[PDB]
Amino acid sequence: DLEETGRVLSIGDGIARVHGLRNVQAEEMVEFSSGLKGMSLNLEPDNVGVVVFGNDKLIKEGDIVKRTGAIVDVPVGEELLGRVVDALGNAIDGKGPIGSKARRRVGLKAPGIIPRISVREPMQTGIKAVDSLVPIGRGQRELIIGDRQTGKTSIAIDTIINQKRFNDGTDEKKKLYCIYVAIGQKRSTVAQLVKRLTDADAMKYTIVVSATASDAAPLQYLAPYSGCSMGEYFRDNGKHALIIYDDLSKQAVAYRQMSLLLRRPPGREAYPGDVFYLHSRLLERAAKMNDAFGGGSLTALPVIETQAGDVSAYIPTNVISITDGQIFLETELFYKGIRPAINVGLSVSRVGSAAQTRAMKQVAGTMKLELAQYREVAAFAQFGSDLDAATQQLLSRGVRLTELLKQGQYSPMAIEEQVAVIYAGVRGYLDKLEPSKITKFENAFLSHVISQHQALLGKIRTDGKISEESDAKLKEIVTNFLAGFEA
Amino acid sequence: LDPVQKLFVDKIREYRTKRQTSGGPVDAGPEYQQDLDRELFKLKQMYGKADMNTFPNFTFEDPKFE
Amino acid sequence: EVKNRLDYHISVQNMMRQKEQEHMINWVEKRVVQSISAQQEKETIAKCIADLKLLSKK
Amino acid sequence: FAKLVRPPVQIYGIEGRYATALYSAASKQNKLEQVEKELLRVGQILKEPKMAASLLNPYVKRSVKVKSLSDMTAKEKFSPLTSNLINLLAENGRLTNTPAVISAFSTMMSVHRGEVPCTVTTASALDETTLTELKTVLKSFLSKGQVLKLEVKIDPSIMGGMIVRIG
Amino acid sequence: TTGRIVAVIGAVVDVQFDEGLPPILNALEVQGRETRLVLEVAQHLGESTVRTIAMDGTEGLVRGQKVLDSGAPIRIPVGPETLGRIMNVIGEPIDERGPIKTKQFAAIHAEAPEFVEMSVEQEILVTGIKVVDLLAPYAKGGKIGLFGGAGVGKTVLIMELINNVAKAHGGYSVFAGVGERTREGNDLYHEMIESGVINLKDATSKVALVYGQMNEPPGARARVALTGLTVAEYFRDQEGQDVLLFIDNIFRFTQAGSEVSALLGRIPSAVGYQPTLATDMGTMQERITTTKKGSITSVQAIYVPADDLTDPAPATTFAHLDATTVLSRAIAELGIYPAVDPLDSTSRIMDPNIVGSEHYDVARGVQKILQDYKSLQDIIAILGMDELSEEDKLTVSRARKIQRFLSQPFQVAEVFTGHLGKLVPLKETIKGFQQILAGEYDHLPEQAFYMVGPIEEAVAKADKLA
Amino acid sequence: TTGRIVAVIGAVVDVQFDEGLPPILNALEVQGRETRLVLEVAQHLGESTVRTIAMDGTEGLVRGQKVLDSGAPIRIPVGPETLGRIMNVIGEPIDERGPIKTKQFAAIHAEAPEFVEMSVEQEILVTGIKVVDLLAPYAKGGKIGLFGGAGVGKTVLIMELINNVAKAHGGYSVFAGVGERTREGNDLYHEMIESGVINLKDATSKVALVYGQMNEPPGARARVALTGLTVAEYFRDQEGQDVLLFIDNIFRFTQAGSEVSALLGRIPSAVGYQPTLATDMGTMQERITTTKKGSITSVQAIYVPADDLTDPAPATTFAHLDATTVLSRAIAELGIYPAVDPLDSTSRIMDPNIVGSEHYDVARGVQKILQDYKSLQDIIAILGMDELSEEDKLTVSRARKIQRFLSQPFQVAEVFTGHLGKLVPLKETIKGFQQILAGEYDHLPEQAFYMVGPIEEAVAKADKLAE
Repeated sequence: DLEETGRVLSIGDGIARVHGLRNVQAEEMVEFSSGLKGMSLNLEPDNVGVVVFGNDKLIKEGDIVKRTGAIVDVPVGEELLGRVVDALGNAIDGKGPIGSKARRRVGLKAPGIIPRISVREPMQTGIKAVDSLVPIGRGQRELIIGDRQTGKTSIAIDTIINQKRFNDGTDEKKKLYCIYVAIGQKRSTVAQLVKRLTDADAMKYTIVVSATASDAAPLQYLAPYSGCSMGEYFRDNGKHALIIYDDLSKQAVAYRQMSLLLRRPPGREAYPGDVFYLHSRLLERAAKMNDAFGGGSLTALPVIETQAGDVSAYIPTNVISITDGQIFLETELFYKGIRPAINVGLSVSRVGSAAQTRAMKQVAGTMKLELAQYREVAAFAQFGSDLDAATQQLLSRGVRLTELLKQGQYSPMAIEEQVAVIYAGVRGYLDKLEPSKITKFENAFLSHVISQHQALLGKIRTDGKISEESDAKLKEIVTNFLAGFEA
Repeated sequence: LDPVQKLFVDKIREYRTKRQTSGGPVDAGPEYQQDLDRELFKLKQMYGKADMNTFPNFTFEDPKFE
Repeated sequence: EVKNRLDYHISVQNMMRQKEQEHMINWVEKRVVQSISAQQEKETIAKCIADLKLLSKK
Repeated sequence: FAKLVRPPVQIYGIEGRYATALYSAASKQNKLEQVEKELLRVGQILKEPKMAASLLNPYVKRSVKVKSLSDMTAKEKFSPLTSNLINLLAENGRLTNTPAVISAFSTMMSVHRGEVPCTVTTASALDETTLTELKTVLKSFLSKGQVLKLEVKIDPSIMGGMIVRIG
Repeated sequence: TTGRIVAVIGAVVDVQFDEGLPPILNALEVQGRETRLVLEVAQHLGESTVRTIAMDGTEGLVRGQKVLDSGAPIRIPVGPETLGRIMNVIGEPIDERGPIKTKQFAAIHAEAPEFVEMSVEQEILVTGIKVVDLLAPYAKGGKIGLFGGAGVGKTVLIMELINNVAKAHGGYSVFAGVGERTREGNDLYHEMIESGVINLKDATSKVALVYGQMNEPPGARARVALTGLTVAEYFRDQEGQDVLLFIDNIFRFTQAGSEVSALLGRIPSAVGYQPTLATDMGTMQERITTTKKGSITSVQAIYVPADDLTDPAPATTFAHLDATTVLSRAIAELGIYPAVDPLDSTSRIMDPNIVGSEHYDVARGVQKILQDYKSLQDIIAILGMDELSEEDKLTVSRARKIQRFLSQPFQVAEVFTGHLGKLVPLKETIKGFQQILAGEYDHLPEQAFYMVGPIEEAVAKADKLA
Repeated sequence: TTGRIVAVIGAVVDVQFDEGLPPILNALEVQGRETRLVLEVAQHLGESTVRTIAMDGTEGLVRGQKVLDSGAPIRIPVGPETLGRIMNVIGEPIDERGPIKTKQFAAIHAEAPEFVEMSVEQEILVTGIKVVDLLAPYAKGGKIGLFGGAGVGKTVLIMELINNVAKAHGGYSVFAGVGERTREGNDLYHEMIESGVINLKDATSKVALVYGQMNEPPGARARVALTGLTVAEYFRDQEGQDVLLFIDNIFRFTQAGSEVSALLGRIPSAVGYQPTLATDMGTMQERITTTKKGSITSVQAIYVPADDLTDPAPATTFAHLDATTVLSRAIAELGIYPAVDPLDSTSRIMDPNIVGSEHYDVARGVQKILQDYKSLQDIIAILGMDELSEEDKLTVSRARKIQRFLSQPFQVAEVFTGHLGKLVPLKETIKGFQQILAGEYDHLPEQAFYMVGPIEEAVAKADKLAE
């Protein structure tokens, strides 16, 4: 013990000018007397500018900063599944400890292209809207963009809920380690959220990395990186992990603030631009790996919050340029009613079809388009000014179909159901119905086919790719059922 | 080793006398009881009330029609 | 109606175990905190381990 | 610009930057020792009016300040040619600031082959050898003293919190 | 420890503490200062010198003067006696009803609880204002933010709210006056007396007024919310209470915070605003909650900068807002007491899945109906009722009736409303408007529904008429 | 000599070299850095302490740590063994296929060639995309910047070009991936093998890939660009080649420059900028040219930061360009793919003189037509029609047809489109518009032009759209 202690050369503002610790590792997380961590980020010749991790007033000059002698890793493992952690990967749940006494570096990198293998994957969220228009593969970076309970979260839950079934399945490939990185998410929010998951007990394959609202800026800062390591684990264990970063908007804020506090300056939106480097680096590690990693994935569903709907916003623009499409949720529709509330138009997965599932694809090919046409008539029509019978159907139909992508909170679907309810409309069987009666139909129709035509449904899933037989079967089933639903 | 354990001894001993004196477990400490009453009260609020400690009282809630 | 009965008892005893912890913690810390230095041999056992540091550290 | 040697101390506390002047200068020619000791004289030779507000006082006027060192350090042969930095630092106002240089320096040929406790137990015995914490633990284990409070006394502290720290 | 003034640059006194070094946020009382000239430690600058903040005058301060570290932050008197009492920031009596005599003292800070500590499920606190509950369902422990007309019986309403809940439900209230006009607070005092939510007869009435008016140095105004928060946390947990924390006015607070950010030489982040705006908030908002004990249900006056709020703070605040209160001048103009804007009384916790589909739906039918009625209002504004379908006529009448039914007389204010006021237990309340939804009443004077309480009292008033 | 880490202040490693002071740019090797650690000397800070930039994995580092100066810049393989290969900055297979052995090595800094060696003249080069050539007729061996925001099918579009062109194009092409998404390279990669343009039966593919993904240290990302350039310089000059230099995305290069600027003790200029932007540019773009050895025809993805072009960076850029493709968020938003901002997808080399007037004029007629149309928009936006004349309507409509006609499907991204996309040999274009202009189309459904290339097909498409 010489330089395994150092004295806080001076402290204020979580920047611990640190005496000693020069023998330090670069990027060493160090340890305070307050037991608090810091990272000796900047090794200046004089002191170590230590970004002090945490929030304080709990320190004073000359306090001992002891090397921890360690570069950050974050506890990693599958034992965070069934765990809600704080950013450091410590409990807040207080369910005793994790099992993730393995740790793995937050400093770990993005695959080589050779280590990576492009996405062709399915992965569905159970959300009709999603799976239809942005059907998901794995490894992918896809922006969820949506706002302050637009049920912004609700959706994610349903997605996760959908993955439950795979995690209740034995198909790892359809299983997902869900990682919900919570940035800024107040405790109440979290409390509910967690609670929800518990209830859904999808929690079992699920990490919730939670840096709530109060949390220190570096923590929140780190948190993604933490997350960044953790899913990669699963990924190298061939597993398909899902990280939800909700949200980096807060991170950036924190970071900038942090930077500014470092006197380190910025540019655009008062942010320093390597907030990009931050994210880029963060985001590149999202991948669908080559085969070498068990072909794993860490599928990233980043989330971004639009202040005033704005995206032209540097940080949003950034994130978009990284992401492999964006899912716009458009709240007006929510006021307007609509659950979910989406700008579908903006909702794109450029990846799109690469991320698909053939069962759906059979209706979905047609559907994306019919909705496209519907949308085309959202655009062509759907003012206070546009119709002919052709389009009137598309509109009618469209409106109907809208209801099908409408979707309650705390509730995703199985794909076969999705194809089903959709199917009716694709071949135009419920345009007969008003928009209003669709959901009712859908509900009914669904419990009916579940009841009888699980035969069919099971089957449609089974061939994973519809067939005329199914179609035909469906067709009577539905039509007649439809007839039954109505009359 | 010892130095560290040297603290534990001193504690452990005191516990023995305490737990082995439950009626006045050496140092019930008037303050302890004062806190007790505070926290007992709040639990009563959370949990509802009652006339008696054991079997309480009952009344048959009768449905009602228009 | 029963459970409310029982839970009141539990909760007191639970809280009493913590209050005994806080009061015992204060009391044990207030009891044992004095004649430490009167054992100079608690800095000998430091010297102990400290010569077994400065030896057993290299 | 001048290829030189800045040996232990180093560290560049500015007065480490200063020290480093003589950490190459005294050090070369090894008027290290001359000066090392010179300083020792000077510090307390200084700090009274021949330092204080009968000097340091800016209201002395800088040239005059030279001409009260160069009347204060060419007042003393304790800087027979390392005076000049004095007379420079003088100008460069680093007069109250000399201890740090002096230290740094003096240390830079003492802390230029020493060691000091920095340890999770008591000392301030200090040492003048590079290899150490072996020797010393035989002076520790020997003499008993210090503030005791002086270094870690791993008792009130660590240990002291610990039951509390469990709860 | 003692510090010395080493620098006074305004009420930022950078103190060299000579002896030792007392941690950040140690509250210091300056020695030789008879004035409770508190300095709060901010940075340990090195050299046992801190930059600290006086939040109090710097009147004649001869430097080096000794400041005695109180070694911790504030102790402020805190206790039940804060109900019915006026303190300034420093907890002194500006009540001048002698000191607010308490037992407990407090550091004006308090924490963001841990996850475990909470009532982790948030359940509606009911306001008894029909309009309110219905449209903005209030959450126990939450932050509800008051956009609102100025003195539009603002205070009155607020007083009435205190009445309605904190009385009704055995709640507690704290009023934190941040950066207000001493005059208006003075007025408020009399109002508070008047309202009897403060009794001059109770220094334990029902409301603690904690004031850190504009005239204070920033720090004081800056802290006065926290301070209050700190009281309320006692009150919450310890006093187990559902505290209503009336907060005037986070904006001015926000503003105040930033003022020092600059002047602290800190960089206050974007748009000028304190970089820690988020964390200060985070911790603050996170200081607020429902625990296993009480709730600090927080009523926050929100000055809306530039009627704009994209400006980051409120945008963020929106995140911290859970039920949102806009008081309507329009509704006020309509003479309505409640003057609330009902179609703004919302809660992001509004949802059929969340705040339940009845509330939500009943409301949706209504909100819609009103809106529909409004849609028609536009039409009607020209066209009248005549050529409208009867259903519209009905909706109009009902809407109006409902409207009138939203109208609720107020107590103390025999003067604005014309009466004494009524409280409206939710169950009847909503049920009431809904009854109008069944259209039962649609054969009656609708301005009988005007200024009433339970739905019955609306029907009843019709009856005396016809 | 040897340096000591004196400061790692970010990945700016201030290394104090005591008795060494090798010139600026010199690659310094951190001793013990297994992460092949070039520090590039940036400043002689004084004290023979240098500002360097660490360009590799860094952590573990202690102050003092030993650096052995390589005493010169990086040498990276330059020349042909890179085709196929995906190289990193330091010239290193990140194709990961054993080493890369192009025996000519390089310091990746070079000059602006002579004016006489510069393009004093160039020629319109057809692309066969209507809009593209038409408004932005392209010059061989020049620098063309493609402004366009984020993932806008930007990539799609470039790819489509690449597809059309790099394929067609016999020469080498260089792809310098600045901040390029690892993924995007992955797809591309897999494609590249697939496409068999890269086939590894030819490490003299027509394409060298240099990828410098955004995960990289900014400094690294910044320099990967030069790397690609240096190689391409190899190819131009040495291999005499008509190089296509695919740059995705020059913005990130710059972005890295600006980003670092602060930390360099430089001031992060307007918007935070690199004040060295210009010089960066000057040196970079001016390094590119058509020599009379080869041509480096440069396709530069230019992200429009935060959609600001006024933004100094893009603002600068224009000077260095010869053709700008500014993609319109609106056009894009109309789903129109081509998603162009045609009213700034340009080439200075638009002129009857050059491109023949027909092209030119037609274009000018168009440019105009849109322009006029543009003018109206502000009124009409709330205020509909009939407060306008119907010839205005005609132009509007025509402009609109034209609009749709620029929409020209994407053969590549059938994944995105479902459509098969078109290449329009020039005449169908020139003619195409002449006809619409001629009113020859002005009674057809506008969707006829929508997602078509050749105008006939638009007619064909019309007929069926006319049921």
